[PDB]
Amino acid sequence: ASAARRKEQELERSQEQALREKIDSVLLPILGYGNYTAQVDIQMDFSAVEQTRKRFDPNTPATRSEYALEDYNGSVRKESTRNFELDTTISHERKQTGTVARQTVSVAIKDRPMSESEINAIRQVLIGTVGFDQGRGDLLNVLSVKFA
Amino acid sequence: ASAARRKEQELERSQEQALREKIDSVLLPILGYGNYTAQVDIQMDFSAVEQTRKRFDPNTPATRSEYALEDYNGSVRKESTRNFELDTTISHERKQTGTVARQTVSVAIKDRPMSESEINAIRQVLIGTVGFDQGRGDLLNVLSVKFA
Amino acid sequence: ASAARRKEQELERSQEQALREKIDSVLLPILGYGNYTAQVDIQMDFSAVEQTRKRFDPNTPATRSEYALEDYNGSVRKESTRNFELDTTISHERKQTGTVARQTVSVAIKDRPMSESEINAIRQVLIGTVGFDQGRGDLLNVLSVKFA
Amino acid sequence: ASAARRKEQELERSQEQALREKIDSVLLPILGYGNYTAQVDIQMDFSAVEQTRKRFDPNTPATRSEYALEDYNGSVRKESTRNFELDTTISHERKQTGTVARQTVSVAIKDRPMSESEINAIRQVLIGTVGFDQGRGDLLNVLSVKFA
Amino acid sequence: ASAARRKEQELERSQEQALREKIDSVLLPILGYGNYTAQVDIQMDFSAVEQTRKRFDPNTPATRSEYALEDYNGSVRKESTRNFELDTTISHERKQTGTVARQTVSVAIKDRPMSESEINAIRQVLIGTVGFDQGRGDLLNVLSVKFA
Amino acid sequence: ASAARRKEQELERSQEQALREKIDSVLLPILGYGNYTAQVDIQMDFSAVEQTRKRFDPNTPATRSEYALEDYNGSVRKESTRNFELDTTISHERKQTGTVARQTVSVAIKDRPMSESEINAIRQVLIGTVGFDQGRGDLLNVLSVKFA
Amino acid sequence: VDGIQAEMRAMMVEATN
Repeated sequence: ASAARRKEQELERSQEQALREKIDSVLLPILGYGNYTAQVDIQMDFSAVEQTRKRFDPNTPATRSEYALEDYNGSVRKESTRNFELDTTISHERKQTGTVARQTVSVAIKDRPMSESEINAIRQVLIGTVGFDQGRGDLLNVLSVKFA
Repeated sequence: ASAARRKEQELERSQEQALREKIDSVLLPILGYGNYTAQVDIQMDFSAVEQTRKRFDPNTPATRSEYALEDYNGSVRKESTRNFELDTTISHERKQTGTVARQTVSVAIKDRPMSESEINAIRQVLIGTVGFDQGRGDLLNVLSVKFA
Repeated sequence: ASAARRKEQELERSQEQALREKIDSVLLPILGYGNYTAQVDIQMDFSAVEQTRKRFDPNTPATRSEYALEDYNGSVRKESTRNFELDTTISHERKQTGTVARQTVSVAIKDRPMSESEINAIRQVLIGTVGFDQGRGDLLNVLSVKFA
Repeated sequence: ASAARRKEQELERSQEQALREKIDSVLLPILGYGNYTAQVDIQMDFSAVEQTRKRFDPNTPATRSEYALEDYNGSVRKESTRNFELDTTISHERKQTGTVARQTVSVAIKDRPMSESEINAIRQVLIGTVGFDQGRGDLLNVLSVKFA
Repeated sequence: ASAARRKEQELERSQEQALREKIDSVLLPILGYGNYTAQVDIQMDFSAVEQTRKRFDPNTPATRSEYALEDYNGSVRKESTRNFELDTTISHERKQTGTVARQTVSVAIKDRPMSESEINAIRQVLIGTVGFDQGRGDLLNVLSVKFA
Repeated sequence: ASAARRKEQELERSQEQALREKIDSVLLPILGYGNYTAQVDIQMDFSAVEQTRKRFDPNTPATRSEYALEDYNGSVRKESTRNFELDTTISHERKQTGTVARQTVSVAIKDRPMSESEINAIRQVLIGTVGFDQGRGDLLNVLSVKFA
Repeated sequence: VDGIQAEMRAMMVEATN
């Protein structure tokens, strides 16, 4: 199984490399060659979830058989027996093993600095270039630093 | 199964490449060569959902057999027994494995900037060029940036 | 099964290509060569729905056997037993796997702009050229843009 | 089964081609060569419906056996038992797989425009040339546009 | 099994080496050659967790059968019997063996010191370069020290 | 099994050697060659823990069947019977054999002494260079001593 | 488990219908 773990590491590294390639394909025309640096971290879960759900519909029952005895005298006896049929959904789901659980991307732009408007524009391009998903916990940093 | 995961990555990359090709086929005449850059992120779910639904119709029962005893004296006894037949739908669905769960497209247009009207027109063309589906969670960014 | 998914992608791309060919066959005479650009997105569902419906007719029962005891004295006893026969429809449906769930078409017309009347006329021709179905969620954009 | 889906696409395209051929055979004499353009969209359902209906006739029962006890004293007891025979129809239907569910035809006529009377006459010829069926949801557009 | 433990050590060292490579790929352009030193510690858990969860939904029961006797005289007897159907989810999860449980990264920058703003900018780049996850217990130190 | 114990000793020594190599890789640029000495002690547990946990959820029961008799006269009798369904988690964990239970690192720096600020900076670099974990019981000493 | 078997039986009912 450790060979499987090794190949999982390979998958994660391949994903990171592909994302880096896309980042380059976007930023190389916009910024130029050597005016930026970017690295990508991709964390992938490899669990084996397998779920079975059996759901009913309480608010729409359908009476199948029914008995109702109601006699008076004073005495009032109200017996009743009822059998129901209910909407039944049975869903069996099997999640894919390796899923990107969190994605971290950081891009540093060489100074000569960059204005806030262009930094936010680059961030907007990257959002969509990488597939930024904040609800997944992903993080995207864009900074303007001084290259040596 | 890790080979299957590798081929799933290949499928996702192929989808992204096809969408990029369509984006180029639309924008190359409109904008020109080298006046734009665009990248596409496609996230695909590969679950194995398999659902079985059994639904009834509570509001239209059909009486199959019926017994009704109603005697008086004062004393009033009202016995009743009833059997019903109901509309029964049984649907077994099996979803396709790989489905595009979210799609992100970002396009950056070289300045010399672009007016808001033409930006929105390009966005309208892309909506339909790519098959934008906001209800799916898809995202489409169109920006006017300064190429270096 | 991933080979099946690949061939599903091939089917979707083939459908898009055919629709593009029809769009060209309509617009090339009307507009000319190079005066327009159009792209088509086709999303196809590949579920495996299989439904069985058993429907009755509550409002037209036919009495098969019947017992009715009605004695008086005062005391009034009204016993009754009844058996019914009902109209029974049993339909087993099996949907075709790959069905176009949503269709998106966008057409951009080169300026020198186009009047609203001719834009709507082109839209009317496309509706029928492509088989526009708004109830399915399809979308058709026709814009007049400035080609570079 | 994907090969079956491919051949279904082939069937749809063949139907569209045949309808286009008929449209040409009608309009080429009337309008001329190159004075019109027309495209046809045909959507075909490929479900596998298979229905079984069991219908009765409530209003014409035939008594098979009958018992009737009616004694007096005052006391009045009216017992009764009755067995019936009913008209029974049992029909098993199996629909053909591929059926044209919706048909869209659009025809554009080159200007030099066309009067409303002749447009409606051409529409009347097409209705019958194609087999227009509004109740099926079919759509037929005839427009007069300016060819370039 | 000790060979398995050896290969686990190899996996941890490989992960550390990859992270160091990424750190170099980011900092070598920004800072230069020999102006920094960085080391990475990665602790990986290799447990064999395997969980099975059976969850219900107390607040949405669906009555299947029901009996209710309610007689009066004074005396008031209220008997009742009820059977319920509940939403049932059964999920079997199997965690991946080797998971990064804690990650420690320390970077030391050669003086001629570095301002706080640039130190924090480098820290921001590293956050995303390495995939910093504070909730996991990870730690990231960036210091400015005097190289000899 | 004594051969297994020998290989466990080998594993511990290998871990210590790797940590020493990392310490050198960090301190050799910062301090220089021969200006420091450091040794590392790593204690590793090799137990064979294997745990099975069966946990319930007392505060969210779901009633499956229920009986409730409540009669009055005075006399008040309240009988009740109830069956419940509870959330059930069953997790089987198998810990990895060899785990670092305690780690001790000591570093001595040659005088010409070192200021407290630089000593603490070196300590901060080592924290992260080695993966210091105080909660595990690890210990890290950094001293400035006089080499002979 | 039992729920999955019930789902399979429901699918068998679908096939029989």
